[PDB]
Amino acid sequence: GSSGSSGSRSKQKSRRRCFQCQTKLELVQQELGSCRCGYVFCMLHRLPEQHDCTFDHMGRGSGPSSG
Ligand SMILES: [Zn+2]
Ligand SMILES: [Zn+2]
Repeated sequence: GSSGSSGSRSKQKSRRRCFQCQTKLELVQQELGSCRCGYVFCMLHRLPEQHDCTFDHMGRGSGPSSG
């Protein structure tokens, strides 16, 4: 038993592999899968909605939503 919340507690240890399924990402994937938030996923979890991405693609300004 090794307890003690110290150091850092992350999940993205090796971008090389997805951050959700930890699958192997080819040279191309690693680039494609990559995201803006700061995490790399596979061709299945590459999309933002897939990993409830925190980033906001809808930027470059703001406006009224309610209609
Ligand atoms: Zn994945
Ligand atoms: Zn993201």
